[PDB]
Amino acid sequence: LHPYNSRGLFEKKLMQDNKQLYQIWIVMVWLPKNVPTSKWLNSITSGGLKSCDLDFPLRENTNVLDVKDKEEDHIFFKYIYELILAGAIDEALEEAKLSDNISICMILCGIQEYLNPVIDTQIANEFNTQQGIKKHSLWRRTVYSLSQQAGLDPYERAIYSYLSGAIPN
Amino acid sequence: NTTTKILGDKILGNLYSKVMNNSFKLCTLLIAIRGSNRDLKPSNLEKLLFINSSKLVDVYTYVHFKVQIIELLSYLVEAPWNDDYPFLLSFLGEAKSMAFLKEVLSDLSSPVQDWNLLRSLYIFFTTLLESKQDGLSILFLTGQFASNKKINDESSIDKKSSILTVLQKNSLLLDSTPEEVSCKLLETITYVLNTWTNSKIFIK
Repeated sequence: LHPYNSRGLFEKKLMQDNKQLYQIWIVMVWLPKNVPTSKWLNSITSGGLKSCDLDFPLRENTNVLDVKDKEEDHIFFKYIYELILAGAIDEALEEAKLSDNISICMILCGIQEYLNPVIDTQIANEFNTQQGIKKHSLWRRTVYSLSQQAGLDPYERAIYSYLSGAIPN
Repeated sequence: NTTTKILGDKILGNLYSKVMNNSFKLCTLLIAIRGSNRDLKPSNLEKLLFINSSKLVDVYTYVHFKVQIIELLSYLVEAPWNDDYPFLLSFLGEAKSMAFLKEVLSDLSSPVQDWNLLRSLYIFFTTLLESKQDGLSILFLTGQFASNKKINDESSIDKKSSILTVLQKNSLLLDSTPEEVSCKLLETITYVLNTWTNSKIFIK
């Protein structure tokens, strides 16, 4: 427990050694589509595309790829906002993955703190491999820049508010 | 859930299911034999149990498969499961769900209006009418599902310990198709209507 830890055992001890914060966490947490995936065909042909990624969307217009998955960044994110107060984020991961996103779904694996048999000793036994981010605080302040990003329309970011603690957007 | 579930490939479905579909019949062979009790068993009792296998479900939005879902639960109950019920239903995969499982007691005929000759009729009884106790017998044939609980008082109100309030259902699972699974319980149920005093609260 004690002697030297990652960030994973800190968070456990926090919740251990108070019980009004632990209840506060439990309150907020307590209260289907078929998508074939793929992109990047139709984009190069009309104009430019030039590099494949949903970071092309962020260098300029968000009309540059297929626009029936521009649909999905509104709509399946709306499903995700019902989900996060029904609890979890790995639930929301499984729906992000049907949203035709597959590198913007890495942000929901980002929310994990470092759980490791190299730096935890009671989380070294329900895992035998590295999990999460050990730069989880630079992750938190960088997913918080998106909560204010003004290129990001509100139907993406409102969960990026919430991933770093929720401004009411 | 459904990702890439298409009216192109419905060919992948005879792959994705049919892997664990072998595992099914390797088990439920052991009970089906009826006349020559117990067979080869891998260990597989411990395996394939609980919330698990079921996750294949949602093809109820698109077909890769659409009848291979129905199998699991009907198969995955075994003879030692006349004492306890592992949790092969209670929670299931994203979105949609098996619910054509009591339309194996009847026809599957409720969507179409014609009977499509649904296979499972057999293997459904292989483990319904040959495996006792709250589980598949509080869900089908009287009850409402939340197993190993049924007290009509008639027996202790303590959390099962004296067992005559639940036998009343399992007595209608004692049929001749059962071999030895039935053949001690047939002596347990004699009590319920036994004239000495027993039929004074036991005729529920």
